[PDB]
Amino acid sequence: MGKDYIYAVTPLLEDALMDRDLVHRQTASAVVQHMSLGVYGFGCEDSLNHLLNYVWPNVFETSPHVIQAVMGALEGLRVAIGPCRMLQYCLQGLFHPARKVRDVYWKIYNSIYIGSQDALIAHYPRIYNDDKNTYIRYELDYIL
Amino acid sequence: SKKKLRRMNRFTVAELKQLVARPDVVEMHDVTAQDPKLLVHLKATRNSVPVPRHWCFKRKYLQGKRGIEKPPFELPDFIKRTGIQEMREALQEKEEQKTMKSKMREKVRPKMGKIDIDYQKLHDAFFKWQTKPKLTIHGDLYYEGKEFETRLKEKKPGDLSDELRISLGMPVGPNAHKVPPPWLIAMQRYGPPPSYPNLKIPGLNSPIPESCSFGYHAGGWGKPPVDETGKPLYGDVFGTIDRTPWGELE
Amino acid sequence: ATVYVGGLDEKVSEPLLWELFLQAGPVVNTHMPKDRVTGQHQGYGFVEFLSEEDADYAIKIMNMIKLDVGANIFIGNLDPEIDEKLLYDTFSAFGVILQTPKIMRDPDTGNSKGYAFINFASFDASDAAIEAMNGQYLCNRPITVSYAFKK
Amino acid sequence: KNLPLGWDGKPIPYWLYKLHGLNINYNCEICGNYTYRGPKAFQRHFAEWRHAHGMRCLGIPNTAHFANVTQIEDAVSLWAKLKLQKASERWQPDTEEEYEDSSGNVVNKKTYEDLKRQGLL
Amino acid sequence: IFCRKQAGVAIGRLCEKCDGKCVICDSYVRPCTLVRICDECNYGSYQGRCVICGGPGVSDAYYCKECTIQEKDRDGCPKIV
Amino acid sequence: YTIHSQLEHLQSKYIGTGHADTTKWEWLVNQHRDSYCSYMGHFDLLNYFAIAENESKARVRFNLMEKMLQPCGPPAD
RNA sequence: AUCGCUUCUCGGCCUUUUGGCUAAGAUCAAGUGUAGUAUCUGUUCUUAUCAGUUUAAUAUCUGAUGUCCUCUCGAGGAC
Ligand SMILES: [Zn+2]
Ligand SMILES: [Zn+2]
Ligand SMILES: [Zn+2]
Repeated sequence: MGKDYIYAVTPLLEDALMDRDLVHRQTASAVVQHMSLGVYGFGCEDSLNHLLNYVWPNVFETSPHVIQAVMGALEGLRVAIGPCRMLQYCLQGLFHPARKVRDVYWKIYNSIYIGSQDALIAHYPRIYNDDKNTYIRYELDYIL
Repeated sequence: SKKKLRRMNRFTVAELKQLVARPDVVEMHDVTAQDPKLLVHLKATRNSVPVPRHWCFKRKYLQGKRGIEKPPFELPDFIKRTGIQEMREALQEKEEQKTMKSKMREKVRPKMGKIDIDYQKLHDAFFKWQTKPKLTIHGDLYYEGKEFETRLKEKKPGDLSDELRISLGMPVGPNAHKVPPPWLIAMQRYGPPPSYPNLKIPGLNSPIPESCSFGYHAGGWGKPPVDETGKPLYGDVFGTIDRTPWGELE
Repeated sequence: ATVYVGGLDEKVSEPLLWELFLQAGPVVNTHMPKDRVTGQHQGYGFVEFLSEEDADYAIKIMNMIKLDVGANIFIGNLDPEIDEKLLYDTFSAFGVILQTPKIMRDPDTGNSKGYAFINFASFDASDAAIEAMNGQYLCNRPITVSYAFKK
Repeated sequence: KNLPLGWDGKPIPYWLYKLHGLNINYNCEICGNYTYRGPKAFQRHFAEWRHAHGMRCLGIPNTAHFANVTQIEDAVSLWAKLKLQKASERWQPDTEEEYEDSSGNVVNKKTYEDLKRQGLL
Repeated sequence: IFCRKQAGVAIGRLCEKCDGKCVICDSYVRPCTLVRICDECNYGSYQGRCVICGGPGVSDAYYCKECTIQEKDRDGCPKIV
Repeated sequence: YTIHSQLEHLQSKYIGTGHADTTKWEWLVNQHRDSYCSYMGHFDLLNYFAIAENESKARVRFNLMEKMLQPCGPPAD
């Protein structure tokens, strides 16, 4: 029965995810986690998308509690919003120059993969084939 | 040094920009990445969402928000309407005036049920006037200072406001059509945009808005800008199915 | 490209400023980088329309848009169809207005016969403004301005 | 000491100068061989004026696609293939939109109207 | 620290201090499914103990309905040994 | 870092995960194998392919499980 | 010198200002475990390349800082 007050509460969480403090963003993230697990399956996915926009920047963080509540928010948000949306958030930073960003994105993508590794089969991008390998999946584009 | 030979593999940003099929993406540090052809194909895929700004920065996430002063959170309308805020303001002022001794006296002899606010006011706010806030669709991460600009990308000319009309000298309301703004005056006088122009001004390069008036006093359309041979400044300054949804609730 | 927003109105917000920039043409920059103390508008701003002729005609258009040692100037053949704030902004392009334009209108009706007087900042300000608008294009009855008489 | 300015116009202290890394200079050929200290400074310059001018006079608009391409031969070959692609994905009715004459054989829009209004079709 | 050596058919139990919370989610509500542990963390002096306190097995460790919605309950004996 | 003992135990636990250095080859080959295991599991994409080519379900799954061995070219170096 | 106005300075009032009494009326005043985050506070950094380590890039780290005469690290020169 959060499908009712999700709208009332969003502009307060976006308010507190635009900084106020570490603990401010740690706590707004916990709230996002539990909203997502409650509203699983009732269509209030536009609101959780909106709040993804604000939670995902905290991904580069260091404090244990803060980054941990962030990761929790992203597992909740993974079941509630689906694994396409989150694989798309996780696409570009898998192969980044840096190593702090490579490592956080591979941490996330690992947890997105463990749970729901089987949806992703229809969510992976199209990755062209160079000379001595084959990389396209022709299985999937047989016409019929 | 082996990292240094791969560093000689560390191609030019022009190397990249010319190789790649979609050159918008290519950025600064892209090249020190172990697999830039991938990285760039990824960053040029559809619908994907780029890394935040602030991994480079030395300042942490919103320590840059540190400086300013900020105004308290603003409730939803349908919750103000039910008039909670005034109850709470009143109780606040009461208990800030009252003194310690009286505080404990009220602890031991409570003012039971000082106030009331009935239900169906609440239950109708939350179940009858609750409404969709403004949400942002997939991708638009919030970064520092983003709210610093309220809204944009209405390059359209017809976009006018009522306070805009008032504090510019033009009319608000049903007369926002029949009111050519003070900028359409010099639109008619010396023109629109030299290399932009894809905007037509109403009453100056467009026809009369509904029931407009030709004349040279305050409140009209004046001379629709035309050549000496009769062709207007541009355009025409004078002027010469079943969309029902299938599954929808009663 | 770069245009001087003169008589830059205080509360006339840079947001609607840029919306008018777009409603005229290439809204690329609307900026009035103000006093480091005040925050309000600083009387002259930079409006960049990334096309030169765009900014030129946008300027010709958004001019006249309605955004004591004798520094008072008499201004006649007066346009009766103006408002207070718009007239003050137009007069103030060459200086401050220490008295908004007092229009010598008849009292029987409330409609003017075509004269006024305006306290500007400087006598050279009244000079320059009355010069650029000597006989020049007023709203309906062309302007005629100079140093004002004393009553 | 070449110490960069602060708001209050003094030297910037040394650990701070090292942080900001002013030592590193970027040869922007588009900007009259202008050369920049400060990396984000360099980057914003790509939309700053001097780069804008550079572009205009190069004969190529200041669209993002070339930002961070600073050498002019690279720029022109880049914008060359870009031009080719824009002309490709344009639908041009002249060469695409095609017309049969009455005689059971086909031409394009252009040639159809050409021989049409020069007195046969 | 986790046992995680894979699951079985032996129920787990709770001391009375630990009475009521889920094993990981640390909830207090709406428990849906029973907990199972491994033989190795099942045997001997570890028969009927508190997966958390180590106290005596009296009440039944359960699984918060969130943990079952996300199937974090399909990994096996989560005993902090 | 005992977390890491457990975490490269997790890498040892779930074939297809990653770490910050993972190569385009391991990534795309793992996704390719998973694609095959699911074309086999789901009883209906099998009909889709069986019918798309003119093969028969034994033929289909035999191809698939042969391909499962080097699906995306030969290895990286 | 006198009159008036203004400016500053100084003196004088400044009781116009310490509710009465007793046994000074009497008496007296007692808390965490763990870590860790953040914030203050205190402090510390021009030196000249180059090689490497390193890093998204910096940085860090490591390592030395043209010969000959000669006069006082410094100087004029054959070079
Ligand atoms: Zn649990
Ligand atoms: Zn065990
Ligand atoms: Zn217990």
